[PDB]
Amino acid sequence: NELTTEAVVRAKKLMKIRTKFDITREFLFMQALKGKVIDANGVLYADLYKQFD
Amino acid sequence: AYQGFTKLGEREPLNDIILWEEITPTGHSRKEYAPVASTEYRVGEVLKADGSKVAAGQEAQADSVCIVNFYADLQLSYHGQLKVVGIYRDAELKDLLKLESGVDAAAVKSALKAKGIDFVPTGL
Amino acid sequence: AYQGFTKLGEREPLNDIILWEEITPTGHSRKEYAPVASTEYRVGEVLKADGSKVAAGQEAQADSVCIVNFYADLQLSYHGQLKVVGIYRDAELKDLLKLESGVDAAAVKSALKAKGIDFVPTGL
Amino acid sequence: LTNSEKSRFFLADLTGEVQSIPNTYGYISGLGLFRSAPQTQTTFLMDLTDWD
Amino acid sequence: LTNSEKSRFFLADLTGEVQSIPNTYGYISGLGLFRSAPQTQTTFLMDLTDWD
Repeated sequence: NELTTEAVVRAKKLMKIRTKFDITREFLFMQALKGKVIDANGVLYADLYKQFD
Repeated sequence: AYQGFTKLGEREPLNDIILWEEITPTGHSRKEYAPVASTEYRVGEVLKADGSKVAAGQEAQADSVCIVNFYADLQLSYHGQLKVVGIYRDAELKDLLKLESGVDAAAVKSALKAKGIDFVPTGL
Repeated sequence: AYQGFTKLGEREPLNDIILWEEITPTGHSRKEYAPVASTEYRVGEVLKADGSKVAAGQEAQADSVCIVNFYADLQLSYHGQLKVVGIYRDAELKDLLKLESGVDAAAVKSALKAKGIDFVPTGL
Repeated sequence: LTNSEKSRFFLADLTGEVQSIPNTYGYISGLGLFRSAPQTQTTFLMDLTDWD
Repeated sequence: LTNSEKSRFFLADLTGEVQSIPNTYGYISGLGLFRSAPQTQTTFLMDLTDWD
């Protein structure tokens, strides 16, 4: 018979946001290590091999 | 439509009708039944041999008086038990009984009287 | 139990789908319905003009999306209110839509988009 | 705060109970007319005498 | 002690709660290969000079 508090929901939402950004940063770093910076949707933002010839 | 009221429900009868019974290491006066599908049992309901309730015309087939509350959809008794039980041998019970529609109360009482169950008069 | 498993129920969805809406004092995007009989309402289902749900083929109606969990049998609601209310005008909501069966989502979203309702992509 | 109706994830308030007790009368017993006469046997006798 | 499953006048026990947190793989970000280069513009240029 305990009610939830607004602070708990706040903390959950911010923690989820930080986790999402962390995993996205990890994915982007791996993509940069591969050689081309491609978004998770598939959009190409940097082709290093053609930039540097 | 909220028609004015909300009735959450009425409490199911408690197992307190047993006044005296022949108690032994095992259940001398109580027997177990396999619950019938989609059948709800309450305390004080007369059961037949197969486990179903006594209907009109089947008063002579009365077997036992249910003493546990069973939930048909949950398939568990209110005590977290798997099977329904009832008093069928010699015992003394309160006169409060729950019979179905068109069931002769006197015929049920005589049928249970022969097996050994007596019904002390209860009053209010 | 006598099946080895008992489920007490999934929790009904909460009203977190609203991301942005007009905050006019009397309510701009909120429209008030009256329950259809024996009809269960949850937050996230698309409703037609006459309080009913959108079925297969009639995606063009798509008047609003429910934001309350109405319980049909006792005629009361998620927060104890006699009416069901949905978002029917310009607002931004998560695309956690509950659609019946056969009701494609592209046609429903296009009908809602013409009414000012935008769906933010959600992800899990 | 026990539980909501038809949901185990919301709470409602059990404000209280309304007891409804039956009414009993005690005027005659309160009058105190009868005198207690404890005895050991199941029956008793009295003598009725009248000069008249 | 909470309400029973199918009765509002009998009680049961709430033993506790179990959680299922999704698993995340942080390995590349742990290597610490990329260097932070904060910028005040929306784009940057570099000069490529080479000789043979």
